[PDB]
Amino acid sequence: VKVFDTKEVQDLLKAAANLNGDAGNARFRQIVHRLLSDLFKAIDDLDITPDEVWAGVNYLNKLGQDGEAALLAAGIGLEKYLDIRMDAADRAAGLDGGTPRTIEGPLYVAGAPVRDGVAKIDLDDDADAGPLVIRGTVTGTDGKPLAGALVECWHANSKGFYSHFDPTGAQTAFNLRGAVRTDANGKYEFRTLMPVGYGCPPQGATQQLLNGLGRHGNRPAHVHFFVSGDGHRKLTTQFNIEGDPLIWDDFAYATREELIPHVVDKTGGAALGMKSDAYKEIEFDIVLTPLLDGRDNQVVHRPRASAD
Amino acid sequence: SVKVFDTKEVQDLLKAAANLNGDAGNARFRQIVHRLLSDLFKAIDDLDITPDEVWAGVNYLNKLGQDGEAALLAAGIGLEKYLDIRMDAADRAAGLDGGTPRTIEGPLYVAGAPVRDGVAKIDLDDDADAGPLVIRGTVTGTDGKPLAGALVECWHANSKGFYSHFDPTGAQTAFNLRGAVRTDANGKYEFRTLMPVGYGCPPQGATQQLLNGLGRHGNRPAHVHFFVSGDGHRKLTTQFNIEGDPLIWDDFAYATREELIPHVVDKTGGAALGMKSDAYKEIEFDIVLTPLLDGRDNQVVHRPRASADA
Ligand SMILES: O=C1CC(Cl)=C(Cl)C[C@H]1O
Ligand SMILES: O=C1CC(Cl)=C(Cl)C[C@H]1O
Ligand SMILES: [Ca+2]
Ligand SMILES: [Ca+2]
Ligand SMILES: [Ca+2]
Ligand SMILES: [Ca+2]
Ligand SMILES: [Ca+2]
Ligand SMILES: [Ca+2]
Ligand SMILES: [Fe+3]
Ligand SMILES: [Fe+3]
Repeated sequence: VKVFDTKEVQDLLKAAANLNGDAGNARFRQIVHRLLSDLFKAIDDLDITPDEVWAGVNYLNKLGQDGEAALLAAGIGLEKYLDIRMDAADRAAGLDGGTPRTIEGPLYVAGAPVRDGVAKIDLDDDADAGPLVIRGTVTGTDGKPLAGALVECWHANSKGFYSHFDPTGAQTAFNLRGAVRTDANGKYEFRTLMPVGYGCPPQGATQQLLNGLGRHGNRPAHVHFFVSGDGHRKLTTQFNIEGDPLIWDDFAYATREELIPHVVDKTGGAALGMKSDAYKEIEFDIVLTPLLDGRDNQVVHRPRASAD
Repeated sequence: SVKVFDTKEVQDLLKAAANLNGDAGNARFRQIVHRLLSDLFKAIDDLDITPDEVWAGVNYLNKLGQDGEAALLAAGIGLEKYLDIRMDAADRAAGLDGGTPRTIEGPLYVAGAPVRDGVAKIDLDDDADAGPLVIRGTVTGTDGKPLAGALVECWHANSKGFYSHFDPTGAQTAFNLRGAVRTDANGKYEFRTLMPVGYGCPPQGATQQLLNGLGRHGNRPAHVHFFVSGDGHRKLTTQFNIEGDPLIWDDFAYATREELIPHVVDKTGGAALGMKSDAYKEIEFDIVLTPLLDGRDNQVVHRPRASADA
């Protein structure tokens, strides 16, 4: 049967969204009416059964009980889609030359201590991860180095786990998480260990949905960044570790070809405080976009974990 | 505002995310996911929904599930009623619209209540503020003949608006105000209970947070829930509302039906029936069940339901 176009259904949608209500949050009512209307039409069009609907309702309970709604947002492409719309806006405005954005993901932790120029961020021993230096120069789109810019990174350990989100046991606070203010020449450096990519929690709601679609829930090895500086927009980006077999099969659709730097083998590690003489080095330079009339039209406010 | 939805990049992303071009799998599930995601992406594009707005919605979904309230929200934004509208329309088209009208189940059924023959007393806990109530009727098929041994199940709230197994102020006795009766040889059932009071959504929970955002209340009028089943017939999900409740036509779950507001009668003689006062109220609520078409019930609903041991 098809009922969506009937007066009874359209009146129910108007009442459920309180479109005819006293002055209120008009924007919220507009969004709720649109999403509810679309859901009702999809149920009608695809003949979605009550059993199927209640299975979707039950899934929403599990999704939130697991705390995984933002992980699902990445896994079904919604987080990438937000980047697509931001990129389209920048393109229409004539912007080029900045380091490409990519997704934040759900695992930022606020409050990491800020160091000048260089930070050692591996606080916990990890025998299976080799030492890694990440270094680079931050500039603006005019090519000039940005001094005092804030470069933040976070990444996983050799088991694919992040501090504050490790199910096998608590890591030291801010393990593999750090913030550096660039030096006078725009330079930043992190001394860390090499990340390994991971999968979604195997019994969690995100992987349950992915299993139902026939999809894996894995990401290639990567390092996250936030980069900010006076006169410039905040950049959310990442880089992928070259050579990872999942680099073009990320379940969160986040890989970009300009964000895959070369990995160089180096010696002299002990004088840098690394745990072995031989280590890997990645040079990741970063270009920030200036503000427009003092405004950052793309910084994102969302719930984020914190720690002391 | 940009418009990207109808670009190859976005359509390719939707196909990958729902795995449309994947190896053999659950095509139906992939079809539903692709449709829901596509509509969501189009709505974000059409209404210029900002990342901050999207992450607030994602955060709400986390709170909804953490509260265990997705089924309460399904009732509150009309989705549960909408499923009834579609079932009613299918019944009308098939000629299976001759029985007592359906209405929503709601999320508070509990399996395992004790069953009695003919008559059941289901108020196990005292409730000084609720007066005694007899609910009785006859179960027939659409041809009018009584159905013997049909199962009539009842559940409802106490005077504070709380159900057993879902009372936040303290545990009720298992299956307080929950019972089942097997009809007698002439189709009769009777419940002896206490009068329910209507209630509201948990005030701090996700459902009321969203309703507050819309400017709506989260209250229901007083009512009694029923399942009725019997061999050879479809399972009926229905309710009745208590006459005179001011919320009767302003139910936050849109479940009231004019056919399901029975006359309440004042009676005396309660003590002889095991009621706590001489005066009591009686509601007659007859049930007409539809015979199975082709031996199968194609409107019965399987959903997660609580259960308990008596
Ligand atoms: O750190 C990460 C963990 C998860 Cl689940 C996503 Cl979705 C992104 C990735 O960067
Ligand atoms: O028992 C009830 C409680 C809630 Cl929340 C709904 Cl939605 C329906 C009503 O029958
Ligand atoms: Ca340029
Ligand atoms: Ca240490
Ligand atoms: Ca450990
Ligand atoms: Ca549409
Ligand atoms: Ca008693
Ligand atoms: Ca007794
Ligand atoms: Fe990550
Ligand atoms: Fe109820």
